[PDB]
Amino acid sequence: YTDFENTFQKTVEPVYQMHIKTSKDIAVLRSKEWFQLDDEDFDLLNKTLTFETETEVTFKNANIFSSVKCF
Amino acid sequence: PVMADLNGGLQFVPELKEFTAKLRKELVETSEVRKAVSIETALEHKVV
Amino acid sequence: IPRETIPFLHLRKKTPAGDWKYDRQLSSLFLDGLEKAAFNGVTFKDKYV
Repeated sequence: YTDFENTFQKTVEPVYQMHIKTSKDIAVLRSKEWFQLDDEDFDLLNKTLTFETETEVTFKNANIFSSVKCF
Repeated sequence: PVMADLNGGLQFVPELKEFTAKLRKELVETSEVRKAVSIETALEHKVV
Repeated sequence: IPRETIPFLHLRKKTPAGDWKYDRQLSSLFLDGLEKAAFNGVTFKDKYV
C-alpha cells in the first residue's frame, strides 16, 4: 500500500516529567514555542512539571510526515 | 613614607565583592543559557 | 555623653567608604551595659568560653 494521503496515526504519548532545578531549564523551556503557560509570569523554579501529550500525524510517505500535531 | 593609591577609584564602589559576583553570574548565566538554547534549537531542527 | 566628645570607651561603625568611626548609638548601648553591669552585675550562666 502506497496511498499515504489516506493514512494517519494518533498516539497517546507516555507522561513525561521534568524537575525544573535551575533558571537554565526555565530558559530552555521558554525557548520552545510549543511550551505555552496560561500565566506567563508562573514561577517554574523547583517545580515538577508533567506533560500529557497526544501526537496526531499524517504521512507524505513511509518516513516523512506531512503534518505533526503534539498537544 | 609615601602612600600611593593606584586603585582606579575602585574603593568608591560599595559592596564590591557582591557587585563582582553579580557581574560574574549575569555573564556565566547568559553563556550557559545561550549554550543550552542553541544546542536544543539545533536538536529540534535535526529532528524536524 | 557631651555632644562632640568621644568617650574613652566606645564602639565604631564602618562607614560606606570602609572607615571605622565613633558611633554614638552603638557606644551608648555599650556604655549603658557597662553601667548596668557596675550596679546590678551581669550573668554569664550557660556561656561556654
